[PDB]
Amino acid sequence: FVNKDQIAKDVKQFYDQALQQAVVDDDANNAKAVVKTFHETLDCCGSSTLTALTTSVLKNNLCPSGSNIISNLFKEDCHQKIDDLFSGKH
Amino acid sequence: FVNKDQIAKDVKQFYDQALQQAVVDDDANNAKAVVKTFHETLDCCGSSTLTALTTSVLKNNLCPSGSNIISNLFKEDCHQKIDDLFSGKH
Repeated sequence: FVNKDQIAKDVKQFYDQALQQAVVDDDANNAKAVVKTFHETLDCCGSSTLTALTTSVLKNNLCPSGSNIISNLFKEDCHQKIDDLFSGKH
Repeated sequence: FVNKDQIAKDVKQFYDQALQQAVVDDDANNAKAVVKTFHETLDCCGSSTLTALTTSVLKNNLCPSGSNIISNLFKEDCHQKIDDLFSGKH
């Protein structure tokens, strides 16, 4: 068995760490490539509306190839889209 | 540092489980839904492991097309895609 709520938290935490590492002392490319991948796949750019916004302003590269800024204001954030994926509500 | 491998292993299992469930419609429990989402989000259909379960879902229209070569011609499996998500690959 595998717990649905639990595994959403696991993935969510996992993305947080990489976002957190990808935004600071970059040069990683690693946490940066997982962040870009998470962002293109789930169509989001922050653990929250605030961080997505921020991120789009300070580090646009990490956001979906064609996302914008304003959009990040209204479009769901990665944490929502992760829950959506685990409850098959996409 | 929630373990990348370990998380990736759990998401595989979680997908397998939804998989072992969208086959028996009886209270589909969005198991079908969960499957469909993973399939559209990660762009995959089933696993090389689990060939039977795969044949079943594909036949039950849980791996929709809409293109050409992937469009249900050359699948790509969810365990690989999931691995790719957690490694910032594709």
